[PDB]
Parts: sequence; structure tokens; C-alpha cells
Amino acid sequence: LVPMVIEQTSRGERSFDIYSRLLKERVIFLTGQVEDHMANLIVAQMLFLEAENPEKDIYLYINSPGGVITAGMSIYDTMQFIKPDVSTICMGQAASMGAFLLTAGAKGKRFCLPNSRVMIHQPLGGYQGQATDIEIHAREILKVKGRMNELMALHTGQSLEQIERDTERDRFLSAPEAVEYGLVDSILTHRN
Amino acid sequence: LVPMVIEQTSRGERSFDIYSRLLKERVIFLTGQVEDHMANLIVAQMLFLEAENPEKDIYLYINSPGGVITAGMSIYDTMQFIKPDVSTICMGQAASMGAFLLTAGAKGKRFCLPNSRVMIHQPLGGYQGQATDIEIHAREILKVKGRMNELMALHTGQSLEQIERDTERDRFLSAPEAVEYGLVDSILTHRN
Amino acid sequence: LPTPHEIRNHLDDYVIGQEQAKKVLAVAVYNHYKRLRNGDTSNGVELGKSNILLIGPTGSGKTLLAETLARLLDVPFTMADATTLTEAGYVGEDVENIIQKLLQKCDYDVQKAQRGIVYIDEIDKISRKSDNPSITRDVSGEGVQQALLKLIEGTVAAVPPQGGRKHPQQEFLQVDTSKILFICGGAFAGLDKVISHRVETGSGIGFGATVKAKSDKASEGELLAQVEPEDLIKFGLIPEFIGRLPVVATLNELSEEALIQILKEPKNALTKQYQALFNLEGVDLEFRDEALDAIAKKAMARKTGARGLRSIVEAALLDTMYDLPSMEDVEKVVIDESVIDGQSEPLLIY
Amino acid sequence: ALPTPHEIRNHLDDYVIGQEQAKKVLAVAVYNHYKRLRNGDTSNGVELGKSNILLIGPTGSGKTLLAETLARLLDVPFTMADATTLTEAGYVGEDVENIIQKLLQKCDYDVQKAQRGIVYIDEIDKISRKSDNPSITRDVSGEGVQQALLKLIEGTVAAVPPQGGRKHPQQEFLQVDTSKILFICGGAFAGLDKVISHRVETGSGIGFGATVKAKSDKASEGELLAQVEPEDLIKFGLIPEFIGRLPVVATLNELSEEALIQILKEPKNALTKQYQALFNLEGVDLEFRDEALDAIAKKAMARKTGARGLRSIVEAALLDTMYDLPSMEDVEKVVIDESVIDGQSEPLLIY
Ligand SMILES: Nc1ncnc2c1ncn2[C@@H]1O[C@H](COP(=O)(O)OP(=O)(O)OP(O)(O)=S)[C@@H](O)[C@H]1O
Ligand SMILES: Nc1ncnc2c1ncn2[C@@H]1O[C@H](COP(=O)(O)OP(=O)(O)OP(O)(O)=S)[C@@H](O)[C@H]1O
Ligand SMILES: [Mg+2]
Repeated sequence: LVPMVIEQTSRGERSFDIYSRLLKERVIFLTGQVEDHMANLIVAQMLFLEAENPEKDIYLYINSPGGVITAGMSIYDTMQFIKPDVSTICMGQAASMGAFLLTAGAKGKRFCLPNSRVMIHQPLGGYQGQATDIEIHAREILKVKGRMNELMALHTGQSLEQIERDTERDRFLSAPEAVEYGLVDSILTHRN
Repeated sequence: LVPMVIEQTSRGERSFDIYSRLLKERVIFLTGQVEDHMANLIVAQMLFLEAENPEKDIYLYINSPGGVITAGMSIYDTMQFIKPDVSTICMGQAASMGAFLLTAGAKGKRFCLPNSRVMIHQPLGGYQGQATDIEIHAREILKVKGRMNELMALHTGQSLEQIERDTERDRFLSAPEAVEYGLVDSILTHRN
Repeated sequence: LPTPHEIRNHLDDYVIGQEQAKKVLAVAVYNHYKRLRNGDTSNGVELGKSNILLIGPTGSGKTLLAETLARLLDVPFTMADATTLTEAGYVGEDVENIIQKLLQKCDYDVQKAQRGIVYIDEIDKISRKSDNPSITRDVSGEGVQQALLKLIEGTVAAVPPQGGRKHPQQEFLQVDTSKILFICGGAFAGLDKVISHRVETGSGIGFGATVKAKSDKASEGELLAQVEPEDLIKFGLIPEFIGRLPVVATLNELSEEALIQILKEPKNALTKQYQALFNLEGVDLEFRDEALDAIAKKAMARKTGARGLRSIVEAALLDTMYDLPSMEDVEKVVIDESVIDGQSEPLLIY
Repeated sequence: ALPTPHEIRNHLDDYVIGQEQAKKVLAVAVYNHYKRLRNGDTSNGVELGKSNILLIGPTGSGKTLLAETLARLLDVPFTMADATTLTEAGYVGEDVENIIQKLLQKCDYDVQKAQRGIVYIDEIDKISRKSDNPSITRDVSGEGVQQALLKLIEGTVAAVPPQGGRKHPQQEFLQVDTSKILFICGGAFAGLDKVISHRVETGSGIGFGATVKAKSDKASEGELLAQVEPEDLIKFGLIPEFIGRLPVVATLNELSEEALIQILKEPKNALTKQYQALFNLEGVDLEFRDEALDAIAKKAMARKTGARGLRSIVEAALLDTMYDLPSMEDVEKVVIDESVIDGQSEPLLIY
């Protein structure tokens, strides 16, 4: 059950769900396995906030174990299309897609909690059928792997060759290690 | 959980769900597997917006892996029927039906995101029973295959022969490749 | 006495594009005079009174029709405005002086005054309004409509003749208002909204429904023709006042063709005015036939009727007029359709 | 002889900077008005008609300044009125006929001169309705005032007392036709920009196909006002009949940073010259650096008060100096620089 909170406004008191109340403050929650349905919801939230104030910065809390690539690209392209700088924060963990979206945030506005755990790996897929069809699908995942590695190098700043070697197998990076790699910019230990 | 947003109006404050708020701005979301129920919902939104303002243009955000053909034709026929031009934007991906609806948009108003993935294939179906019944259903699906190819050639602008060759097996086209093929017109990289 | 054709012909000379409205006015005034000639109605049934209501958009010739009609008719014609009129005993004005004003035209003779015509312009400006706490009293409104309504019901009005002194002297010339034609012409701005809410069917949503685009949704023309007493009451007019005005002459927004004629056909047309202005400086002005069409198109968009024409001409000729006196060797200036658009400059002949 | 529009504009340029369009409209209108008076409607078969001007413009743009400067060179009698004071007939506030009464006073109650006169009505936007709807309750100072002006603008006999309005039967009110009295209605229509933006700007949605400007790329008040149409004024509150009476519409532009810098020294009566004269009579010399003037312009623009903003900046910078300058001695010259405007340093004093 989601709790309801009261907001005091000039017109009068209004009741908001905990997630809607934070949405009003330009906070979007990315949680759980990434998929088409939740991704379109995040996309709608981003576009809605852009119209309200395209100058103020949006925030995207990321606690997810990853998911579909296509659903994630919709969020990534939306973050880059809109004018507001999307400030990504990592809570708990950020897997392949959560990390790709985390590093996709605006330069200087990417953060991670001290005990968060980031992980980056190559795409996962499979196909059953004729040899001809297998070749077709095999080339796509390779292109997706190359396309995702190119973008990671652009945001993190690491060379494309280094990203390939590190992304060949699951690599776990702590919050300080992620700062050196380039996935994040700073760590939020305490409120100053 | 779908978040709720507040819209300021002359009458006063109004509360809308994130999807309904965007519907007010002539935005329809096509997400997930295409089927009879979701298609009828999209049809109802197109007709509703036509009455409100038949001059303004409607937008359709397609992120789907495809689905039933009959359900898609209900959407396609509705788009061509109504006077408003329907602008199709591909987010994440657009499979066989999603791609057919994507290219079916108004000439010049079809868009695609940079990291989107478009795939077009021929219809797939199956029937179990007597040989006589097999001949009936086998002829019907072939007719649909020809009909779908004829419509894609019209929207894309490619020859019918070329479409048959390319759609014989799954073909994946990126956003720039789709522009050349004719499925989409331009790419929305950044807000201008 | 004058035939309706004769009345319509005279109005046509000065009014363009109001053929339908002119017919109603000519028939109404002709029927009114016929009733005056007959004594006791010449029959058991009572003939209906003739009271016209000149409702129309701005710059539609409402005032022009009344002013030009007086020239043809020998009867005395007086013109008043409801805006100035206020309740009796107040600083604004008194409604009863209208009869006195009419008598002044015919040197205070009751016989001529009875056959006179009255034109109350800006009748819509006295529409009933709700009470305001800050205001002491609403002198203008339904109270003014009651005084005017009394004259329509038919009542002898006491008027002091030859500008009688403050001493009463019991002159009180009685002039009956039953035979005095009463015409009220005003532009009821906003009436289209109430009329549309009543006669607009609405747009359906289904496949077989009829969708109405904003382009061909509706217009004030063809909408005011369906005016009824209920809509006028909502505006603020008293119901009794509406019943006393059966004849209703509704004007329509001038068309492109009508505006083109006004530009050149009248003797005091806008083009001739500027031509005389330029001639006073030693230059002649020429307007191309195509330019008039463009000016009429721009004027129609302004929605200010005939007055819109002056705006377009002044804007197009603003630059040349500013530099024409300072310039030399300029003997002729020509304007065409391209100049109206603003892309081109006024052509100069050297 | 008859002054040309260029000559009339030259006088306006001396006092007004940057309002080129307003000067042209005013000069042409004055030029045409003189021609009608110079050549009465006697020979011409056609009767010349007047065109009224509507001076729309933001605050401190020179609307009121143009009218005052015009009276300096206007041979015809001229007077300025205030729409706020005006009220509809039958109310304690005022009457529209009072405007004509003021004009007659300028010409010593001369009916013929009064008929051929130019009148200016400032703050005309104050009497505008709140919405396109006519009203909910009677409006004494609003549409009612506009309804009474219709006859005055178009033309009608106006009753005004001949001399004192006393000891006269029926007050012997003079009847003066206002058909030839040119009317200039200048007002600062605040909020009209959003009305024009509603129709001019479209596509304000939430999705990818929407248009987002971020308040930086949006059209400014000056640009939006230039696209003003009569339909827009209907929504703002102006009566449709009233707008028709005013065919000519002049739109003033917002004073830019460069324009404000010129206003500080270029006009005949400039802000710098005013303060300079204050120092000259007390035995001191006031000098303003070119860089200082540029700094003042930037601060004034932020205030949003237009030209009036410049006065505030100068007052604050010289607040302390003016307080101690008279008591001080051995003060021969004062120099103002950009640093003083910023507040970093005190203005230099010459001993
Ligand atoms: N039908 C017309 N034919 C010729 N000129 C016209 C016509 N209608 C308007 N005009 C011109 O416009 C001027 C004003 O016309 P009006 O009769 O006052 O229009 P209106 O409808 O009475 O406007 P108001 O403000 O509602 S009284 C006239 O003096 C003519 O110059
Ligand atoms: N174009 C200008 N050139 C020089 N000084 C100007 C100019 N515009 C404004 N000013 C100065 O600002 C003062 C006031 O200008 P106004 O003409 O009253 O502005 P405004 O258009 O009347 O704004 P209002 O009164 O609020 S509607 C003038 O006395 C000048 O000192
Ligand atoms: Mg002013």
C-alpha cells in the first residue's frame, strides 16, 4: 500500500500519493526490471516535466537489476532529447541498463550512494530456428553490443577498447571505483 | 502505479493521470503486444480527438514487439479515415505491426528516435485440421501477406518486388537505415 | 406614401450589400404610413404596429440607413442615443426630451411631430445589469427602457413650446406617441454566443457522425436571423420591450464584393478622399483594380466593417506619405495589389 | 508654410529616441490635419475624413513624452486628458464632454478653433473591460466610458458652458462638432502580449512534437505587440465599436540597452543633464564615464520600468555623495565610473 500525504497550497490542502508528490518536485523513480510498460511511464513523466519547466533539472533515482535493451533506449533517447539536464542517482544497485542510464545522465550531475553497487555486462540474447535466421539475429545483438559500448565510452570517457575488455564479462564496481571509471561524478555521503 | 498530475485551468485545479494528461495534448501511447482490446482503446482515442479538433495533428508513440494483424488493421484503417494527420514516433522498437503502423503515418510526420530498432517480417500463422481447411487458411494468409506488402510499398515508396524480398525473412533496420528505406522521414535527435 | 421600390432605390444609392435589410425597412415604413391614413383601422381587427429593430454588426450601415432615410422622407427625423439617456431626475439626461427634440425640428407643431420618425441608436448599451454594491444606483438600464417603453405603448407627451421660460404657464403641448414610428438600432455584441448555445447541434465522435471543423463551424451571419425573444431577454432587454418590436431587420457582415464597391463607387469613398488629399499637394493617386480586392480581404479579417478599409490604406501609404513631401520630381504615385501585401513599395513615376 | 513630416519628426527625435514608427504616424497625422485646416472643405466635392491613432506601448517607452513634445510645435490647440477620471453619463465621477471643455479653454472658448483641434487621451487601456463578455454589473469606469466616447470620436455636438456656466438660461451651452477633432489614444495595455501569443503561438503541448521555448526564446512584448490585430483587443476588453473608431494602430518597441545609453545624453532633457545642472548651480562639475552609462543601462533593463529605471540607478549611486557633498568643501569636480555603478568604489572627488 502506498501512503497518501497532504500538501499545503494557497488554494488549500490537497492529497497526493507519495510517488506523485515527489513527481511534482521533478523526481522520477526507476525501480525493478526494465520493460516497455514501465519505460513508457518514465518517458511520459519526463515529457510532462519538460513542459512545466524545461530549465529546471530532473532527477532519476535508479534501483534496478536491468532489463530489456529496447525499453532502456527509449528512456536514454528521451533524456538526451529534452532540454532539462537529467541528474541520475544510484540507490542500492545499477545493473547493465541501470548503469547505462546512470552514466547517460548530464555531465557533473551523476551521483551514487556510498554503498551502491554498479555492474556492467554485454547484452544477453538467444534465438531458436534455421541457421539463416540465427545469423540474422546474431548480427543484431553484435550491433547492439557495439552501439552500447560506443555510448558508454562517450559518457564515461574511457576508450572503446577498454570498454570492450571490461564489458566482456560481468564487472562489479563500487561507488568509488565508478567515479574513477567515469560512470558517476560524485558520491553523496551526507547532506551538507 | 500510475502517477497523478495537477493541471491548472480557468475553472480551477484538476487532477489527471499521466496518460490522460498526455491524451489531452493529442498523444496516444501504443505499447506492448497488439491485440483486440488495446487496439479498440486506441481507436476510441483517435475518434475522440477527431471530434475535439479535426484540424490539429494527432501523435502516436509506438513501442511494441508486434501482434495480431486484424487488430492492427483496425488502427490503420482508423488513421487513414480520420481527417487529422497522425504522426508516428518510434520509441525503443517497432516490430512487424508496429512498423506497419509507423510507416502508415502521415507523409512527412513520421519520426524515429536515434537508437530505435525497426524490424519487418512476413505474417506468421498456423492451422491444424483437414487438408481442405488447410487450403482455405493457407490462401487467406497469403492474401494478407500480399495486402500488407502492397500497403508498405505505398507508404515506404519502395517497389513491391523489393518489399517481398526484404520481408521474406526478418530484417532489422536502424533509425538512419529506416529513413533510406522510407519507413520514417526524419530523426529526432535533440530539441530545437 | 412613398412606394417601397422608391424607398429601396434611394437607400441603395448610399448603402451597398444590405438589399435584404433595405426591403424590410421599406415595407415596414410604407405599411406604417398606410395605417395612419386609415381611420379606426377600417375593420374590426386591429392592425399590428410597425416597430423596427436594426440589429447588426459594427460598420454594417446601421446609422447610415437611418441618416439616409431621413433625406427622402419629408417627415421630421430625430436621432438619439440610449447611452446618453438616464433615469429621470439624474445628472445624465431625461428620456422625455426626445419628443421635445423632435418638435424642435418641426417648430413645435403636434401634427407634424406625430408623423415623425425616431431613431434610438446604441440601444444595446442600456441592457439590464445586476446591482453593484459600490455604485449608488443603476440609473442606466431597465429604468431607461421603461421610459422608452411608455412612449411605444402610446402616451401624450407634454412639451413646452418656443423654449418656454421656467415659469410653467400651463402650455404642456400634448404629442401622442402611438403614431410616432420608433426605430431602435444597435450592435448587440455577444448575442451570437447565447444564440449559438441554443441552435448549435454539436459534433459527434463516431465513424458515422458529422465532424464540424472550426473553419465552417458558424458565423454571426445566418445566426442572428434565428434571433428569438428569449435570447434578447438574456442580453438584458425587457421582455415587454421586445414584444412591442415585431419587425426585426438583421444586417449581415459585408462581403468582399460589397467592400470593393464602397472603395470607389460612393462619392465620398475612401479612395477619392486620399486622391483629393494628394491633389492638394500637386500629385495624383491611382488605385489598381487588383489592389481593391486585397484591401477588402484584409479589411474583412479585421472585422471592423467599412472602417477596416481606412486602416489598410493608412498602413500601406504610411511610408510614402511621410517621404512624399520631402521627395522631389514625383508627379504620380501608383499602388497595386503587391503593395497591399507589404512586400512591395508604392510605385513612383518620374 | 506647411511643415513636412520629416521636419515634425526631427523635433520628436530631439526629445524621443528609438520610436521611429510612432514619429512617422504622428508626423503624417499632423501633416494631414494641417492640410484639412489649411484647405477647408470648400472646393473639394469629397469631404476628407480623419484617422485616429492608438499608441500602444510598454511603460517608459515615450507615449506620454511624445504628446508633450508635440504640443511644443503644434500650432493647433492641444490638450491632454486622463481616461481614468472619465465616467459614463449619470454618474458622479465625470463626463466625456469635459474633455472638449478643456480644449476650448486653450483657445479661449473659440468654437471654430476648437472644432479643428487635436486631443490626446492617455491611459486609455485603464477603461478596458476585464474580458470579452460585456459586463456582469454596471461599469461606470469601463465599457460605459467607451460607449460615450463613440459619438465623441466619430463626431457630434458637445455641450460646454460658454463662460462660467452661470447666469445663463439652460446654461447657454456651446455646441461644437467633434467630427474634425483628431483623437490620439495612448495606453500601456499590460497583458495584451499573452493574448496575442495565444493565437500567434501554437503547438504548446507536452510531447516530442510540442514547442518549448524556456522563456528565453519566447517572443518579447515588443515583438508580440507589433503583431496586434483588432480581434486580440476584443479579448483584452476593448469594445468592438471603439476599435473601429481608431483605424491607425501604432506600436512602440521596448527600449534596448543601446537605446537607453543614448537617452542618457542625446535628448535635449536627459537624465545626466538633469543631475549635471544640479551640480552646476552648487559650484561642482559632474562627469559620467561612457562605461558608467552602459552599466546603468543594464541595471535599468532588469528593473523592467523602462526609461524610469535609469533614474533609480543614478539616485542610488549618488545617494551618499549628494548627502555629504554640500557640507563638504574644496569640491570642484566629481567623476563617476563603472566601478561606482557596481558599488565597488566611491566616486572620485577632485580637490
Ligand atoms: N453598407 C454600407 N455602404 C457604404 N458605406 C458604409 C456601409 N456601412 C458602413 N459604411 C461606412 O461606414 C460608416 C459608418 O457606418 P455605420 O452605419 O455607422 O455602421 P454601424 O453599424 O452603425 O457602426 P456602429 O458603431 O455599430 S453604429 C459610414 O459613414 C460609411 O462611410
Ligand atoms: N524614448 C524615450 N526617449 C527619451 N526619454 C524617454 C523615452 N521614453 C521614456 N523616456 C523617459 O521616461 C519618462 C516617462 O516616459 P513616458 O512617456 O511617461 O512613458 P509612458 O509610455 O507614458 O509609460 P506610462 O506613462 O507608464 S503608460 C520621460 O519623461 C523620459 O524622461
Ligand atoms: Mg504614460
